[PDB]
Amino acid sequence: GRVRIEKMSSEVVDSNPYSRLMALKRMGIVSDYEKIRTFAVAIVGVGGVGSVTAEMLTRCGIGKLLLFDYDKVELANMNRLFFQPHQAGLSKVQAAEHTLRNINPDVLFEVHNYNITTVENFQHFMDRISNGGLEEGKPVDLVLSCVDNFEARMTINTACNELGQTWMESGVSENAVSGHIQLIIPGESACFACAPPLVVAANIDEKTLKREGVCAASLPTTMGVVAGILVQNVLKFLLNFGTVSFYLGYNAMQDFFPTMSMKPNPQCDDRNCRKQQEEYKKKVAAEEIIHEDNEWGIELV
Amino acid sequence: GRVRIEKMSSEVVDSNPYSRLMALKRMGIVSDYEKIRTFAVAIVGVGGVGSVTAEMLTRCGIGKLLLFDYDKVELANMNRLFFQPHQAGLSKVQAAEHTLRNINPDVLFEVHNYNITTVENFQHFMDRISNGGLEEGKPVDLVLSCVDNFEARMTINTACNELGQTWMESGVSENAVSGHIQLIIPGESACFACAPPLVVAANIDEKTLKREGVCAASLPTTMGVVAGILVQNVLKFLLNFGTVSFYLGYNAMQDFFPTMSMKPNPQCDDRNCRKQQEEYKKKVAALPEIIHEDNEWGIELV
Amino acid sequence: MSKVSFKITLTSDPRLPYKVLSVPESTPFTAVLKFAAEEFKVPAATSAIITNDGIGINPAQTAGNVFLKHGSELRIIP
Amino acid sequence: MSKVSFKITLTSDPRLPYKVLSVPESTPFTAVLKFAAEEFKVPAATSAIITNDGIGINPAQTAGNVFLKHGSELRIIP
Ligand SMILES: Nc1ncnc2c1ncn2[C@@H]1O[C@H](COP(=O)(O)OP(=O)(O)OP(=O)(O)O)[C@@H](O)[C@H]1O
Ligand SMILES: Nc1ncnc2c1ncn2[C@@H]1O[C@H](COP(=O)(O)OP(=O)(O)OP(=O)(O)O)[C@@H](O)[C@H]1O
Ligand SMILES: [Mg+2]
Ligand SMILES: [Mg+2]
Ligand SMILES: [Mg+2]
Ligand SMILES: [Mg+2]
Ligand SMILES: [Zn+2]
Ligand SMILES: [Zn+2]
Repeated sequence: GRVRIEKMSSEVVDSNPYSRLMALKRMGIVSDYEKIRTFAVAIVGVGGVGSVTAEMLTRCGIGKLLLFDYDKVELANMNRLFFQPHQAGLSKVQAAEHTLRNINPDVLFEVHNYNITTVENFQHFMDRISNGGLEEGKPVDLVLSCVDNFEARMTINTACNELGQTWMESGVSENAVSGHIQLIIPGESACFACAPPLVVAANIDEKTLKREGVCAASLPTTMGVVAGILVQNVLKFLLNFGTVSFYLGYNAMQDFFPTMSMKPNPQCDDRNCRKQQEEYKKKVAAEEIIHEDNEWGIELV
Repeated sequence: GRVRIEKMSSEVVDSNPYSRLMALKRMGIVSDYEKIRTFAVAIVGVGGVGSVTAEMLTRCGIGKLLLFDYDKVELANMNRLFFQPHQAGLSKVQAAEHTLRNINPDVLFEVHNYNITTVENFQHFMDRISNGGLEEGKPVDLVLSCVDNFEARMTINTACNELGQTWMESGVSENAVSGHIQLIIPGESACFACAPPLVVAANIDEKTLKREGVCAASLPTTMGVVAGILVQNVLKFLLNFGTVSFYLGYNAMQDFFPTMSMKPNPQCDDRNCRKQQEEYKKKVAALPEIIHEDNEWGIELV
Repeated sequence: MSKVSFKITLTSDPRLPYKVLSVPESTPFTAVLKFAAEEFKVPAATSAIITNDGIGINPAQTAGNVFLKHGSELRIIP
Repeated sequence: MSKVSFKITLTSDPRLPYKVLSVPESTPFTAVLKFAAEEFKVPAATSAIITNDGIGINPAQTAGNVFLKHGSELRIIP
């Protein structure tokens, strides 16, 4: 079976929501912008980062979004972008789907109001990653992790290592003023298990770190930056332009944005990561400028 | 639905929209977060960057926003954040004020649906910068320029040099993949006239560059990044935390974010800039280890 | 008669590449800015120029006067 | 008994500062990670560690084994 692909127009008129996007051809940045309509992206966590991420992808005209979150909108979330006070009490995925369909009815949505880490849900989650692509039965092009805990990150990690699914992970610090994105191509770059954070490594329940009546700080600025760089990386990856980052940090205090590349641990705790590394190493072993006006005789040494 | 809040509270409950913001005190990032309520910011241009900028400041609980834009929402703007398709045809400032008041009813708004560069409007614009602060008759704490043309930038420049008003300027490139922010403290850092772009310097009417039926490219990603760094700079400036940037660029193609510091031109074309530089140099010449709770393994630092 | 040389660095590229331009001193600096921008493939119209130390330059003056006031080491802000 | 030394660089600071740590070889590397994090004033619990070349390290191993597999030059990712 085929999926139909509709025609995105270049026409520069007030009524064309894709006019300023299709202008990326004319400006020579992206030769085949309309290809965005052919991709499906799964987003786990539609909170601070994930909601803005979903909106940015919706506005770009992504073919399909799959949203996973089990939480509800609260007024305490109103310091972040996207959700509005009248949506308080709704499920994040239902609120998001409604707003996003209004924003761009060309985008397909599939949403799941559940916790991806539990026994009941995990297999459905993996089924949706594998079969929830633009054409049913094909995988999603990318998974984006916008969750706020290591257990959920490890779950996505396990799933993607098993499926050989490329994904990107985002995080924001508890003090609100730093964040990062990372690209995980299982076998090619470090998985989350290759270099676990202290708490995961020391087998400490992350729940034990949470004192009641205290929350993480968050800022709409940091969310916007992190979502922006995440989705920019997504566009660069899917539409093949610019340089894809394997890791990009953000330190708001001093405006430092480090790039890095994390390489797989050959003795990674996740056996599928190890297997993927094996497959990867096997597969590996197998102008002159014109000046229209130069009447003053300037010359380049 | 949200209700007005008189005193900004740290209380970590689901119903407190300031809980995750006030947590910045506890975490020792910003000691006096609540001070945000005491400031007013003027935003010129409520488009791609300006709309998100207004939202971020509204969500933070800024005391007052003044919005200036003369344009209407169009569907062609739907590739960018903030505005929704049903708002097409409304004025950007009216649409924005309505959404933003719903988002945070604590924030005061004053909006102006006019072109700031015209002879009729310019004086009103300056009056509002000077008197449109949180208390009527006091100036705004900051002007943010989120416009898409040099004429409007030069207008804000002229006004701020005259008033001695600190402002920040943002821009995004025509190819959608680069942007920047800049802090202008008249006299202390470069004004827009200190180092004018080619078109301004060559006295070319920028209108002449614009071919009908071609538009600039824009991406919601770039808008989000640029607005995010702009408002981050605003918070750092107003709430005195971290390092304020005088210029911060963004090059999306290669993920390069250059910082710079632009210094005033002593022979700047704008005489008020020159005057401000003079006052500044005068005022300058007249101015006066780690504890580890648990170290049972005897690790030592060389 | 006289020529002046400028070393212009592109501030928007992480490599910070430069171009050295030889300019007849009477050339309006606006034409140098344009030439530099074209060399770096960034839009001429929107580019500005500062000194290596970050001082703003108004390019509506001769190359020669720019050279005398600022030296040869400059940075283009696209 | 025997000690190993690590040079740990903080990747999230533009100055890229480092700390040199002397560690008894039988110390679990998790305790080194913690010590380094505390030194750099970043949260221990959320920090990870990689080699200078970017290889992920699992810190649930002795300092001695980390040293043998990876050398002394490491980078903390807060
Ligand atoms: N196992 C999971 N399955 C699905 N979604 C998850 C899972 N773990 C976390 N998330 C989602 O990640 C989202 C993003 O985190 P974010 O911190 O912005 O929201 P929040 O937790 O509601 O905010 P706050 O931390 O201020 O309470 C949350 O909506 C959360 O429900
Ligand atoms: N002189 C001015 N006075 C008030 N607002 C202005 C002035 N000049 C520009 N602006 C505003 O700056 C805004 C930001 O530009 P942006 O490009 O995002 O919007 P746009 O021009 O409608 O979009 P597009 O360029 O795709 O048509 C516009 O809303 C514009 O009207
Ligand atoms: Mg919640
Ligand atoms: Mg959370
Ligand atoms: Mg318009
Ligand atoms: Mg415009
Ligand atoms: Zn691994
Ligand atoms: Zn000046």
